[PDB]
Amino acid sequence: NVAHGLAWSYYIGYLRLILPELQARIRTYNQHYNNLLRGAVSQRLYILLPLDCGVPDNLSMADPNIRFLDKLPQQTGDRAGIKDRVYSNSIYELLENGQRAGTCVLEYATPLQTLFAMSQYSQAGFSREDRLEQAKLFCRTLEDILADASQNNCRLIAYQEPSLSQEVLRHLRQE
Amino acid sequence: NVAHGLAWSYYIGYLRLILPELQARIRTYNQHYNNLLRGAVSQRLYILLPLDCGVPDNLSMADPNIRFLDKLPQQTGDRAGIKDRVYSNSIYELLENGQRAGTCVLEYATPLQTLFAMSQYSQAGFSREDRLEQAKLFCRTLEDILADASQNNCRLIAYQEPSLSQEVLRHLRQE
Ligand SMILES: Nc1ncnc2c1ncn2[C@@H]1O[C@@H]2COP(=O)(O)O[C@@H]3[C@H](F)[C@@H](COP(=O)(O)O[C@H]2[C@H]1F)C[C@H]3n1cnc2c(=O)[nH]cnc21
Repeated sequence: NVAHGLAWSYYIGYLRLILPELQARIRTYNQHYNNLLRGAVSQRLYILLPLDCGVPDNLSMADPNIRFLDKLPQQTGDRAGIKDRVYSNSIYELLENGQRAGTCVLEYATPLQTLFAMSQYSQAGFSREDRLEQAKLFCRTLEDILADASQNNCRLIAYQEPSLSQEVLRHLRQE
Repeated sequence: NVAHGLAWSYYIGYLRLILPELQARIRTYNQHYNNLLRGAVSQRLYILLPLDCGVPDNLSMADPNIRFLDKLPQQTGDRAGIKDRVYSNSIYELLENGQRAGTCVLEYATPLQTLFAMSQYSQAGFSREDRLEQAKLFCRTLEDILADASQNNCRLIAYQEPSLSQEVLRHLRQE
């Protein structure tokens, strides 16, 4: 349904174009930019997928143990008539007991914001109960696309709320 | 169907966020940046909608009478966890008889590229004959959204090929 189009839009528009050349940007930050004494940013992009489609624009305000650190070197590309459309990513540190536990490239999945707004607009004909299924369908289709296509550059983090920093840390430790 | 989700994604993700503050950027270029002797960039964003979903990334190569001139001051905003996600636009001149006939902010509609790629991917389950209807449906839904919501900042340019520069000029002269 709606999520299926959004999922393919996510892969074709964003993931297919920045994942193949994301590792080099992380290398460039770690070697040439990252502080000489602060470890290394992980090699994988971690994507948050709140199934309730609550996607705040500020990750740091969504968890005090998460806070912005730096940005990777931005990726530019001529896209659909725009000269040097800029694809940017933000590096975040994760705090356990007040000490930096992990640093990675972390962001939410924007199409989930699109689903949430459509449920809020009268003309979209989208319901709140419809949204929760589309949120799940969006992740499934995204998983199917990434299964058979770059690889090992993207880890999906889905969660439903009855610590987000502990949730993300939990994924970093597994690899 | 698929286009309906893409159309609302286009409005919620891009148009709702740059159209309200596009006029000021055009003012800033025209006054502080644009060459003292080259006229004024038009106040409206013109969006190309090729119904065949052929969207080249280089506008200039799609018509020799169209060629890149400059970029507007980029718009930045914290979006879905990304700090200072950059929304950029490119200014183009239109050539009639080899003399500059018009200058405006021109770009293609990216979701049409997404539709085209889905028709090319086996897992998307999207057909070429399906695409042509979805391309038309995408424009209709986009027209419906813009009808009852900013306003007079965006002109849609749809066309089917049996001069793109003459086609765009035709729209500038009407206002
Ligand atoms: N700056 C801009 N210039 C020109 N057009 C733009 C811009 N911004 C948005 N649009 C248009 O608006 C819709 C909705 O996009 P939204 O933001 O909802 O998310 C999009 C979609 F899910 C899909 C892109 O597919 P596309 O067909 O391009 O659709 C877009 C496009 F038509 C992936 C995702 N995505 C794209 N880029 C980034 C990024 O840098 N970070 C994080 N996610 C990103």
